[PDB]
Amino acid sequence: AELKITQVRSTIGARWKQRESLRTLGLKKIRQSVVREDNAQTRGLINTVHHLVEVEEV
Amino acid sequence: SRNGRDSAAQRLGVKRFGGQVVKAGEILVRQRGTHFHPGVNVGRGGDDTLFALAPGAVEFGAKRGRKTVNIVPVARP
RNA sequence: UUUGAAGAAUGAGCCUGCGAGUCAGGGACAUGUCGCGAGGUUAACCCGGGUGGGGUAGCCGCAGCGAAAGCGAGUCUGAAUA
RNA sequence: UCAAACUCCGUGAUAGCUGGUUCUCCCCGAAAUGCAUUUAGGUGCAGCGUCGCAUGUUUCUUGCCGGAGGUAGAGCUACUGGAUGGCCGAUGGGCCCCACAGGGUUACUGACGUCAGCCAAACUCCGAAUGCCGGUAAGUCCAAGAGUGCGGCAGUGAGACGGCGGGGGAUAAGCUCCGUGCGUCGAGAGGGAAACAGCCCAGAUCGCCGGCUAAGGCCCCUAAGCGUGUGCUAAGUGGAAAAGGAUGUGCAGUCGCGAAGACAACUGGUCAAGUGAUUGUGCGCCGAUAAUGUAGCGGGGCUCAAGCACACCGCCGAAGCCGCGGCAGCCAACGUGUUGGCUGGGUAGGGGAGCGUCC
RNA sequence: AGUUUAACUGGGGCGGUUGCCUCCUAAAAUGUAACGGAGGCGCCCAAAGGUUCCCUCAACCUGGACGGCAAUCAGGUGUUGAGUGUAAGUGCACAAGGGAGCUUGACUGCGAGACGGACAUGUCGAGCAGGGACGAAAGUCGGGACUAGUGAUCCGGCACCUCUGAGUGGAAGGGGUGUCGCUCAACGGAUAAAAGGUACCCCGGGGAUAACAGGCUGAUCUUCCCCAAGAGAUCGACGGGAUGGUUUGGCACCUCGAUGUCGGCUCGUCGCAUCCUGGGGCUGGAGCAGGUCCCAAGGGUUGGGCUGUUCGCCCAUUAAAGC
RNA sequence: GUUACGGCGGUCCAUAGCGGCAGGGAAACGCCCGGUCCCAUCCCGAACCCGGAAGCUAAGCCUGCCAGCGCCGAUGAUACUACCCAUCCGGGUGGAAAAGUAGGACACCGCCGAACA
Repeated sequence: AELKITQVRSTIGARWKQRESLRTLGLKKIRQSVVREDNAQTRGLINTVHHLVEVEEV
Repeated sequence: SRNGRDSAAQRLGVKRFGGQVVKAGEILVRQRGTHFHPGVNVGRGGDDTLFALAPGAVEFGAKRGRKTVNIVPVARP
């Protein structure tokens, strides 16, 4: 399975872990998207920053 | 008021945790009583400080109801 | 100047002039650059109408350890190659 | 001119104090903390910036694994304390006998306990979540412009408010003191909250009379909906407030009585369907209440909602993102300067490159 | 005559405090402030240190001359509730708690590795050598169950050394090793040596920082209200819920390169929680007159004695002498 | 290899302990006899030690059975909590107690040695 994650909210006002999880996912601005395989590490990453991104199943 | 006097913090507690590899002589816990008792390859100091007698990995176990600290001789490469 | 002042914290009526990290020292440390290189360099001074030439006294590198006597790629402690 | 005259000189006295310190652009970018201090508005060292060198992902995030706690919670014949529904029950004193020896009766005083119920920052037989230490696999990786060490140059060492956890105070303060890989401001423009350092959205390299959105909005002021569908509100509630008071109303749930004629009205007669008390609820009402002027929707105005609840459909809306063009820093590729990828808010401050003046 | 006369302080002054140790605050690693809450220390022990061996309390029950709740004796139950020199905490019944025998390791030279840390301090430590103690031996012993019982540097004293010795030999003096001398207690210790007044004051800063005024809150104040124990329409205790910034307060955001501090006079303006006049209601209102409660802010609301006064008391009035 | 057996050890040291009922002495384990020898009593051959085996399984010990007291103990649910929504109220994802209950439990394992084959 393949996940498309797009950033929809700003990093301003977020905690250190949330910014670092967003960076680890690999996106920097609003409306940028990445395609990352559906594994446990990806689930943890999206679970950290679910309030800042939108997830869609490719 | 009478109050206002206190002593310095003594920084007691556990220094190396389970799985950490240590050298001989390294301090494992800093305690007042014998909250942890020495196990294998572990000695006890004058202030009841636990330290390693041989290199290896820290292992926390219970012996006859007492929490003990032991050193496991990690395998040579 | 402040946590914070558009101001009810400070100063300034206006213009034109003037008004605040500089110099000395073979000073000290660091970093560029140039010369020479196990060597580098002269000070006072002397001789040149100059900015040039001479001038080895010194100074810094070239062996360290030890309070010191001292020993020396070792040396100090120590009864000890401990 | 006098709690020690005046003048010159020492002298450009000394002020941990106050004020001032003059051209530009590019890159990075704090702190208001800890310890000590004849110390508290100063300073030394450390923490945090920058530059150079060395080292390479050692930093960080996520998953898994190995660890120690004594908080929240809970519990207590598991301890220690306060307790109780406080029960009998000690212990003392009076009363009654009168001996004062011996004694008994309590509105007497009435120990601990305990059937059972309680409480606890300085209680714990228990006991998390997070956080912390280490291991491990990945992620990011033409970047975080990350860590670590050494050296040059620093500034900072009065913080503020907001959110959570606590202490002091009367859990009162726009009070004070701490903790927080909490945020923002400080040092941050833009949009929203009428205005509004600290709240919400979002981090400004420059240009454009292009587009899409965030928060917040769409009757007029004012850009975009007097939008659609189903309901509620009569209080201008919306558009500030409590204990408490109250035949408002919508929905739902009960029960009592009842065509053998129910309630009202006029135990028995007439009469003619509902008639009584609640239960939780969604909105409403009094409580409500100061002194320049409406003044507690930003204004006009709004229930023919432009109010509220629930679904649905659009659009407006920023310096955010995208489009097109210019510039710059870092790095990469190939070259003998082109292309490409990232980045370019900024005070104290660090580094780099330049304009103009005179000799 | 030259100087000194500390700091903290919810502004100052009196007072208290300043170093070390233990617990809570402290938010389950460490660390964490307050003039926050509780306590202790500036020693002691020649054995209460080292070693070897042995033992197990307190409490309760029963039975015993004095003897009793409680001394000493016996039996039973008793796993920790006793005790550990000394606070508290963490421990210790395997004992670190009780007893006995020998003894001085309450050593000398050292010390891999660490903890804690701005630095200076501080803390633990296996193991090696010498020479010992105890023990059959294995082994343990570099003081004490642990964490307080302490003071840097300088200067000087004492003992020892195969150090040095100002021409030489000595000596003096200096040096090393061990060690002694500080309520330097303001305990990182400005000097070996130090108290006060200033309203005669001066200078430079600071609203860090206060005084009067505001901005906020409300211990207190006042305006009410909630239930009704009662006395008997009117008062309403015991408790409970609200306004206001008209009282004293608390904070220090505002100003120390200036915001006049009380009363009085002159002149206002606003609120209504109404003193008179106006309108009502019930009367425990017969009428008069009041009580009491509603609505109502148009106008009005005196002059003097005493005191600087506001406040207050008094004197005459007035429809009334409002807050 | 077997026995109602004796020792020496274990286990996140009670699921094992305590209590009750019913049994045994082959060798062992004990109680037991005595103080002559080593040794001993803060007095006591009680204990320690030594020398023996007349008696006895009444005790210790171990065997079998009892949930009685203790002990161990789920799942679910809840308390609490990290993050995120939410103008308060509360909600979403994840973690997840203590207590209580169902229940478990009158131990299991290892190495030697006795007596028997």
